[PDB]
Parts: sequence; C-alpha cells; structure tokens
Amino acid sequence: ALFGKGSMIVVEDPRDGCGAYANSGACHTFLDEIGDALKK
Amino acid sequence: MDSNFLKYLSTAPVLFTVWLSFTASFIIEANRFFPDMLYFPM
Amino acid sequence: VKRGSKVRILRKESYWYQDIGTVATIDTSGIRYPVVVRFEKVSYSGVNTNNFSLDEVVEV
Amino acid sequence: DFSAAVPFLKRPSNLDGAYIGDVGFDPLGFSDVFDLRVLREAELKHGRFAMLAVLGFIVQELYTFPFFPKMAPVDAHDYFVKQGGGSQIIFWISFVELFGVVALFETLQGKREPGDFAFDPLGLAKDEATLERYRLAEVKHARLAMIAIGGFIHQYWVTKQTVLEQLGNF
Amino acid sequence: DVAGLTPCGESKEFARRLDGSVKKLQTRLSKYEAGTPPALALQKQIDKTKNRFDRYGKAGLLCGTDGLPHLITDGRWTHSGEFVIPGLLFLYVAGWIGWVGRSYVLFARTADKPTEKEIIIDVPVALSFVSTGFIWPFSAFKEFTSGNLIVPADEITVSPR
Amino acid sequence: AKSKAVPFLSQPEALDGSMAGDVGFDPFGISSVIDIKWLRESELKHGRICMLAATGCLVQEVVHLPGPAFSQKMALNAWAAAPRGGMISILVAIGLIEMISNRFALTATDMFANPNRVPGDLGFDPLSLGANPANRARFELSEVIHGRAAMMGFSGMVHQMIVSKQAPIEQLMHFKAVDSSLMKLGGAAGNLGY
Ligand code: CLA
Ligand code: CLA
Ligand SMILES: CCCCCCCCCCCCCCCCCC(=O)OC[C@H](CO[C@@H]1O[C@H](CO)[C@H](O)[C@H](O)[C@H]1O)OC(=O)CCCCCCCCCCCCCCCCC
Ligand SMILES: CCCCCCCCCCCCCCCC(=O)OC[C@H](COP(=O)(O)OC[C@@H](O)CO)OC(=O)CCCCCCCCCCCCCCC
Ligand SMILES: CC1=C(C#C/C(C)=C/C=C/C(C)=C/C=C/C=C(C)/C=C/C=C(\C)C#CC2=C(C)C[C@@H](O)CC2(C)C)C(C)(C)C[C@H](O)C1
Ligand SMILES: CC1=C(C#C/C(C)=C/C=C/C(C)=C/C=C/C=C(C)/C=C/C=C(\C)C#CC2=C(C)C[C@@H](O)CC2(C)C)C(C)(C)C[C@H](O)C1
Ligand SMILES: CC1=C(C#C/C(C)=C/C=C/C(C)=C/C=C/C=C(C)/C=C/C=C(\C)C#CC2=C(C)C[C@@H](O)CC2(C)C)C(C)(C)C[C@H](O)C1
Ligand SMILES: CC1=C(C#C/C(C)=C/C=C/C(C)=C/C=C/C=C(C)/C=C/C=C(\C)C#CC2=C(C)C[C@@H](O)CC2(C)C)C(C)(C)C[C@H](O)C1
Ligand SMILES: CC1=C(C#C/C(C)=C/C=C/C(C)=C/C=C/C=C(C)/C=C/C=C(C)/C=C/C2=C(C)CCCC2(C)C)C(C)(C)C[C@H](O)C1
Repeated sequence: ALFGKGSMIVVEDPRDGCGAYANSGACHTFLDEIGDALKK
Repeated sequence: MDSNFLKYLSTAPVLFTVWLSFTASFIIEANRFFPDMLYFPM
Repeated sequence: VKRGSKVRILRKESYWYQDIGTVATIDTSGIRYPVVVRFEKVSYSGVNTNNFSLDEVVEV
Repeated sequence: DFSAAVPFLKRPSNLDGAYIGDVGFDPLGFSDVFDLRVLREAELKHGRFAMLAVLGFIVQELYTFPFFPKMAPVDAHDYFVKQGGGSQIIFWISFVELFGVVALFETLQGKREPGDFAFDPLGLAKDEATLERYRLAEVKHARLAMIAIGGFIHQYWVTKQTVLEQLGNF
Repeated sequence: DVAGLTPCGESKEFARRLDGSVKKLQTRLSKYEAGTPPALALQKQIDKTKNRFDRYGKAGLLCGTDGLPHLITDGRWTHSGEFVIPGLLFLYVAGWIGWVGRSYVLFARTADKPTEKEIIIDVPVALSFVSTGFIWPFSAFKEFTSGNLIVPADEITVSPR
Repeated sequence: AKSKAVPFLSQPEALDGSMAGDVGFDPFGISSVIDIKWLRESELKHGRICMLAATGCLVQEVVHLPGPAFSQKMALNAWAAAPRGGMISILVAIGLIEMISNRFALTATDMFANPNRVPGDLGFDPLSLGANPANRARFELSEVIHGRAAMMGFSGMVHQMIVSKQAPIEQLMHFKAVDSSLMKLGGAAGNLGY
C-alpha cells in the first residue's frame, strides 16, 4: 500500500477536543474572544 | 498621469538615478539584515 | 548600381568602409565618382553623404 | 460684475457659477492662479473629513466601544498613536487615497466632477434637481464643519472640557 | 592548514582581535549612563562585533599570523564559498545585465528614431527585456550557434591598416 | 464606459469583459502598459500556486507524512525542518516543469510566439474534465475566483503565522490577541537606528 505499520501516515485533530464557542479551561477560540470583547 | 510627464520620467538621467538608487537601496537593506557577508556561507 | 539600392562600401579610406549605405543618384557624365551614397551614421566631420566610384561600391 | 457675497469686491472671474456653492468669495485670488477642480477636490475632501470628525468628537463623548478604554478624543489620538490603531487608520485611509489619486487625475483630465466618487448606496439622490440641492447642502455643511472642528479642538485645549460637557457646564 | 594557515576558531590572534575590539567599545561605553541612547548604541555595537567574530570562527575561514581571515582561491572545494560560488553568482548577474542591454540595443535599432530610444527609454519594452535575463546562458548560446551573436568580419568597419 | 468595479473611474482598455473574472478592475492601468495575455498568465499561475499553498498550510496542520522530519504543525517551521535535499529536489522539479510545460517559450519576449498559445492554458487536462464546452465558462470563472481568494488567504495565513507563532486553525482554536508591545511596525529610522 506504500505505508507500513512503521512509518504510517500521521492524522491528528486540530480542534483539540473543544468547541467553537463557550469554552472553559485551556481552550479559548477566536469566537470566544469575539464574545469576550463584546462583554467587557 | 500626463504622458509628457511620464515621457520626462523615461529620460536617461531620471531612470539612471532611480535605478541605481533602487539598486543602492537593496544593497543597503541586504547589508542591514545580513551584515558582514565575507563569504558565501557553505 | 541603382538608386534606392543598399551597398557595401569598399573604399579603404572611407569612414564607412565595409558598412551599408543607400544609393541616392548616379551621374551619367564623365564624373570620376558618380555614385552618391547616404549613410545613417555620421562621420567624424558630421557628414552623412559621399560620392564613390562603381568599383568602390558593391551591392548587398 | 461684483461678488454676490462681498458687494464691494469684484467677482473673481474664474467663478461664474460653474461650481455649486459659489458666492463669488475669493479675495486673495487663489482661483486666478490655481485649478478650481483641484481646489474643489481639496475643499470637499477637507470638508468630508471635518464633518466625520465633528460627528466622531460628539459620539465618542456619548459612547465608546467596550474593548477600548474611555477617554477624551485628543487623548484618543495619542493613545492610538502608541497603541497601533492609528497606524491601521492611516494605512487604510492611505490605501483609499491611492485610488483617490487616480480619481483626481481623472478629474484633471475632464471626465469626473471634483467631489464625485459615485457613492450613492442608498439611492438618496432620486432626481437631478434633488442632487443639486443636496450638493449645495453638502458644500455648506462641509464649510460649517471645518469651522466647527477647529472650535472643538482649540476650546478643548484652552479649557479642558469636552464639547457636550462644555455646553453642559458654564 | 592550507598554506601554513590556522583555522580562525583556534587561532589566538583572532581571539585577541575580538578582545581588543570589544575593550575599545567598552571604554567608550564607560562614559555614559545605562539607559541613555549612546549606551544603548554602543551595547548594540558590542553585540554586533561579538556576533561577527563568532560567525567567522565557525565558518571555516583560515586566519593568518596576523589573526585576520584569509581567502583560498585555487579552486579547492572546501573553500568554494570564498571565491568560486560568489563568482558564479556574479557571472550570472553580469551576463544578465549584458544580455538585457544587448536585447534593448537591438530593439532600439529597429525604431523610428533609434537615438531617441536611448536617451528616452521605452520603459514597458525595457522592462520586458529586463525580465528575460534569467535564462541568458541558454538564450545567448543558442544566439551564438544560430549565427546571430557574432557578426562576420566583412560587415565591421576597420581602420585602413 | 465607466468601470463596474470602480464606478467613478473609466473602463480600462484591454479589459473588454471577454476574460473570466473581468469586472473592469484595473485602476492603476497596469493592462495599458503590460500586455493582458502576460498578466492573465501571471494571475492564473500565482493563483494556482496559492491554491495549493493555502491547502498545504491547512492539510500540513492536520495530516503529516511519517517521521520526525515531517512533524511540523506550524507551516513556517516545516520549511526549516523538512529535508534540504528533497526541498531542493522540489525546486529543480519545478524548474524542469516550467521549461517543458511552457515548451521553451519562457521569456516575456518569446512566450505566446505561437498564436495558438492561450493565457493560462498549458494543455493540462489529464482526466479531460474540461472536455465539455458547456462547463468551460464557469470553470474558467471559478478557477480565477479560487485563485484570487487563495492568494488573499495564503497571504493572511503566512503573516498571521509570523505575528502568532501558531499553525492557522490551531491559532483559530487557541486565539490570543496582539499585546502591541511586540511586533512593532517600522521604527528603524525613528530611533535613528539600533
Ligand atoms: C549593456 C550594454 C553593453 C554591453 C553588452 C557591452 C559589452 C561589452 N563592452 Mg561595453 N560599454 C557600455 C555598454 C555595454 N558594453 C557602456 C554604456 C559603456 C560606457 C561606459 C561601455 C564602455 C566599454 C569599454 C571602455 C570597454 C567595453 C568593453 C566591452 C566588452 C567586454 C565586457 C566589458 O569589458 O564590460 C565593460 C563594461 C563597461 C566598461 C561599462 C558597462 C556599463 C554598464 C554596467 C553597462 C551598460 C548598462 C546599460 C545602460 C544597459 C541598459 C539596459 C536597459 C536599456 C534594458 C563587451 C563587448 C571592453 C572591450 O572592448 O573589451 C573587448 C572595453 O574595454 N565597454
Ligand atoms: C531522480 C529521482 C529521485 C530520487 C532518486 C530521489 C531520492 C530521494 N528523495 Mg526525492 N524527489 C524527486 C526525485 C527523486 N528523489 C523529485 C522529482 C521531487 C520533487 C517532486 C522529490 C521530492 C522529495 C522530497 C520532498 C523528499 C525527497 C526525499 C528523498 C530521499 C529519500 C527517499 C525515500 O526514503 O523514499 C522512501 C519514501 C517514500 C517512497 C515516501 C513517498 C511519499 C509520497 C509518495 C509523497 C507524495 C508525492 C506528491 C503527490 C508529490 C506531487 C508533486 C509532483 C508530481 C511534482 C532520497 C534521497 C526525502 C528526503 O530528502 O529525505 C531525506 C524528502 O523529504 N524527495
Ligand atoms: C457524498 C458526500 C456527503 C458529505 C456529507 C457531509 C458534508 C455535507 C456538507 C456539510 C457542510 C458543513 C456542515 C457542518 C458539518 C459539521 C457539523 C458539526 O458538527 O460541526 C462541528 C461544530 C460543532 O462541533 C460540536 O462540538 C461540540 C462540543 O464542543 C459537540 O460535542 C460536538 O462535538 C459537535 O456538535 O460545528 C460548528 O462549530 C458550527 C458553528 C456555527 C455554524 C453556523 C451555525 C448556523 C448558522 C447561524 C450562525 C449565525 C451566526 C451569526 C454571527 C455570530 C457571531 C458569533
Ligand atoms: C498589492 C500589494 C499591496 C501591499 C500593501 C503593503 C502592506 C504593508 C505596507 C505597510 C503597512 C503599514 C506601515 C506602517 C509601518 C510604518 O509606517 O513604519 C514607519 C517607518 C518609518 O519609521 P518612523 O520614522 O515612523 O519611526 C517612528 C517612531 O515611532 C519609532 O522609531 O516607515 C517606513 O519607512 C517603513 C516602510 C519602508 C519604506 C520603503 C519600503 C520598501 C520600498 C520598496 C519600493 C516601494 C514599495 C511601496 C513602499 C510604501
Ligand atoms: C454620502 C452618502 C451617505 C453618508 C454619510 C454621512 C456619514 C454623513 C454625515 C454628515 C455629517 C456628519 C454632517 C455634519 C455636519 C457638521 C456641522 C455642519 C457642524 C456643526 C457644528 C456647529 C455649527 C458648531 C459649533 C460650536 C463650537 C465650534 C464649539 C462649542 O463649544 C460651541 C458650539 C456647539 C456652538 C450615505 C452612507 C447615507 C448614503 C448615501 O447614498 C451617500
Ligand atoms: C511549476 C509551476 C506551479 C507550481 C508549484 C509548486 C509550489 C509546487 C510544489 C510542489 C511540491 C511541494 C511537491 C512536493 C513533493 C513531495 C514529495 C515528492 C515527498 C516525498 C517524500 C519522501 C520521498 C519520503 C520520505 C521518508 C523519509 C526519507 C524518512 C522517514 O522518517 C520519513 C518518510 C517516511 C516520509 C504550478 C503548477 C502551480 C503552475 C505553473 O505550472 C508553474
Ligand atoms: C488587480 C489590481 C490591483 C491588485 C492587487 C493585489 C492585492 C494583488 C496581490 C496579489 C498576491 C497576494 C499575490 C500572492 C502571491 C503568492 C504566492 C505566489 C505564494 C507563494 C508561496 C509558496 C510557493 C509556498 C509555500 C509554503 C507551504 C504552503 C508550506 C510551508 O511549510 C512552507 C512555505 C511557506 C514555503 C491593484 C490594487 C494593484 C490596482 C491594479 O490596477 C488592479
Ligand atoms: C484542473 C485539473 C485537475 C485539478 C486539480 C486541483 C489540485 C484542484 C485543487 C484546487 C484547490 C486546492 C483549491 C483551493 C482553494 C483555496 C481557497 C479558495 C482558500 C481560500 C482561503 C481563504 C479565503 C482564507 C483564510 C484564513 C485567513 C487568512 C485567516 C486564518 O486565521 C483563518 C482562515 C483559514 C479563514 C485535475 C488534476 C484533477 C485533472 C483535471 O483534468 C484538470
Ligand atoms: C497637532 C495635534 C492635533 C490636531 C489638530 C487639529 C485638526 C487642529 C485644527 C485646526 C483647524 C481646523 C483650525 C480652524 C481654523 C478656522 C478658523 C480660524 C476660522 C476663521 C474665520 C474667520 C477669521 C472669519 C471668517 C469670515 C466671517 C466674518 C464669517 C463667514 C465666513 C468668513 C467671511 C470667511 C491632535 C488633535 C491630533 C493632537 C495631536 O496629538 C497633535
């Protein structure tokens, strides 16, 4: 298939296990900063 | 822009001064960001 | 030669020796140098025309 | 003939009603030397900036955006010089003014009215007669606002109170 | 190393050059207070001097007895970045300028007034030519072999003797 | 005879609404000095490179080839980490593609010598997806628009990686606003140097 067990293609998750909006903790999105600026 | 003023900017002393000022300016900028290049680094 | 033809000059003391000029007129009299040739370069004297003999002029 | 505005001053002679809002007022004679399309370009540009500035000076007193700290407009100039917002505004104005340079060249070449950028999104200029009255109002408001903006900034300097609060006090 | 020279990273005289150059700047810095603009400027110079000496030490340059870096230009590949590779870069730029200027002179010959094109340059056509120079070796060699670079001896004006 | 994009300017000559994406947008009149065929070749080329580049940034953030040399989420770091030999192999392969696909007509003076040559049309249709001539106009239009959008988007992604040292969608999901103390713009001559 061109890729063996060793040297397999690497697929990761950018989202990092959190949402677009209304997050809590070590995850603060661009949309959350839009909400943060609008309430200040 | 006026075609006679653009024809004046196409005269030899103006283009010579602009081209070598541009040339001088990117040598100056290259020696600002990358100074003291005595050798090709390799 | 003919008028309006392009010619290569073969006079070794010409300014335009081995360059191309154009034949202006050709005299029919007993003239020593009957071919009138014009050039685009000026000579050191600023002249751009000269008389030549047939032998001195070759067509290109 | 005599100037309509100043009865005892003669009419300038380059000002024969060609430009709306002309009242014949030009004593120092800048239209006898300079191009009136360029001068009307400059009058309308200075006037539009001034009209926006007076609205900004008052609205900025009434409200300011939550993400920015509250402060007076001259202090706003200095804060946004040091903050970075001023450079953004200068850059985007400069960007628009590039196509404004092209527009002024089009005016000099005869194919554009001096303040015309074809900016009528809301279709307010319904008819040509309405446009003539509207541009007379624009010229009058532009001139009045140039005077007004000078007053607000200079008075703020002399007495450190904002325009709405200076009307409110004294 | 080569020709009895010493690599600059272990020559002690290169080290004394660096130390004397920094003491010369530090004694000028000793006359100014910390946050002043002359103090900041001299500290920037001290950092720049140290950076230059450190870089030269790790570059493979060969210092002499004087402690100044020397250039080896006999053709060996371990020193090609001192003359051979800068030379290849130069010849590419110089051949570009020559090819582009020649192309404009040949265009200007076919103009309505050929001498007006050289004191009042046709900038769109001349910029068209300046862009073409990136493949000057191939364009110029194909020009040569097609009999269009070199003119024959009998279309060239010469002196009587 | 006014421009449609810029209503207060006149319509530029060499822009006649024939080309796809022709909305009359040429305020600086580049088309009056530079032939429009060369400009459309350059626009299509820039746009295609950028389309791949924008997709490159996003996919490189998500999917990687194996190995530690290819584990660079931030795309600006991939430039330095990826093997030099293979990167220069890419550069040399690009050069060979440029000379062959253009058929040795590469210079401004010689490209388009053949009257059959069309701006942006290199003959590239491996799967004959443009065989239908009914789809030709909207394909040309959407190629031009995808190229323009991707030029703007890749420019944004590269300079947002410069400002924020984060890969693009991870920057969107772990967003941090500019302090303004860092990344000062200009200033080399205001302080008189240093
Ligand atoms: C681009 C035009 C051009 C080209 C292709 C050449 C080519 C040549 N010149 Mg000539 N030359 C030129 C311009 C040019 N020259 C100009 C403008 C001058 C007046 C200063 C001279 C004065 C001159 C002398 C005195 C000598 C040569 C010699 C030579 C030959 C060897 C290379 C050399 O010595 O360079 C030397 C180059 C110079 C001394 C001056 C070059 C000045 C600049 C860098 C080039 C001109 C740039 C031009 C404005 C391009 C604009 C392009 C734009 C319109 C698109 C070669 C035949 C030599 C020779 O006969 O050897 C056999 C020689 O002795 N040249
Ligand atoms: C003359 C033919 C040739 C040869 C002998 C090599 C030899 C090498 N290359 Mg390659 N390379 C070539 C042409 C060649 N290259 C061309 C033409 C390109 C440009 C497209 C590249 C781009 C390239 C990159 C980017 C890399 C190499 C690497 C390597 C080295 C390790 C190879 C390995 O482990 O393979 C075993 C591994 C595989 C077979 C994995 C294959 C991965 C897939 C197929 C990638 C998908 C290709 C993609 C669709 C490309 C489309 C663009 C293209 C059509 C233009 C090896 C020295 C790597 C290196 O230097 O590492 C030290 C590396 O990172 N090369
Ligand atoms: C043959 C091919 C078939 C392919 C079929 C699939 C593809 C079909 C096309 C799909 C096109 C995209 C559709 C979405 C796909 C993913 C769905 C999804 O779950 O998304 C994933 C994310 C949400 O992800 C959620 O995460 C949560 C945990 O945090 C949950 O636990 C789940 O993980 C998940 O539901 O969706 C979004 O972020 C949507 C954002 C909002 C999008 C618009 C909403 C509707 C429009 C109104 C908005 C108005 C805003 C005004 C301004 C507000 C400013 C603040
Ligand atoms: C089609 C593509 C469009 C590209 C748009 C460009 C976007 C970015 C442009 C700058 C953004 C905002 C700048 C604020 C940043 C800013 O203005 O900093 C200010 C800087 C000068 O420093 P100062 O005197 O302001 O120092 C001020 C003190 O506050 C700090 O010490 O201005 C410059 O000269 C920098 C630009 C280089 C000028 C030469 C550029 C190279 C010339 C090449 C030929 C001309 C090209 C165009 C030149 C303008
Ligand atoms: C063009 C266009 C459109 C538009 C638009 C916009 C944004 C139009 C905005 C227009 C504005 C803002 C006009 C404002 C004029 C201000 C004036 C006349 C000054 C008054 C102050 C005075 C006289 C004073 C004073 C005083 C002094 C100095 C200091 C005080 O202590 C005392 C005192 C108060 C007495 C839209 C988008 C609608 C669409 C449309 O299709 C095309
Ligand atoms: C020409 C030009 C254009 C353009 C363009 C551009 C910008 C084109 C860019 C093209 C690119 C980026 C091509 C990339 C190719 C990558 C390859 C072949 C990877 C090979 C990996 C290998 C061999 C491996 C490995 C392995 C190693 C060694 C060890 C392991 O530990 C890891 C691993 C297992 C993975 C276009 C078309 C747009 C228009 C116009 O016509 C002008
Ligand atoms: C039309 C017109 C106008 C206009 C205009 C404008 C705004 C024009 C702007 C045009 C632009 C934005 C052009 C962009 C070019 C970018 C390219 C070719 C990208 C190359 C990147 C590559 C090869 C890569 C890569 C990489 C990948 C992805 C992976 C990384 O790990 C590594 C790396 C970073 C190397 C004006 C106003 C002038 C007026 C005029 O009268 C009318
Ligand atoms: C033609 C042809 C074929 C083909 C083919 C191919 C390879 C077709 C592939 C086409 C592709 C890859 C198109 C990609 C377009 C990318 C776009 C429009 C991105 C715009 C980004 C924007 C607007 C942004 C942004 C961003 C910024 C700046 C701020 C960030 O914080 C976030 C954010 C992400 C929002 C094949 C080979 C099949 C054969 C066929 O016979 C002929
Ligand atoms: C530098 C600085 C800033 C600034 C700033 C600014 C914008 C300063 C403002 C400058 C302006 C707009 C001054 C206006 C002067 C108008 C006058 C004197 C009217 C005279 C009318 C007369 C004499 C009579 C007229 C006549 C009479 C009888 C009435 C009819 C009309 C007429 C016949 C003509 C900040 C705010 C950015 C802060 C920053 O950190 C540094």
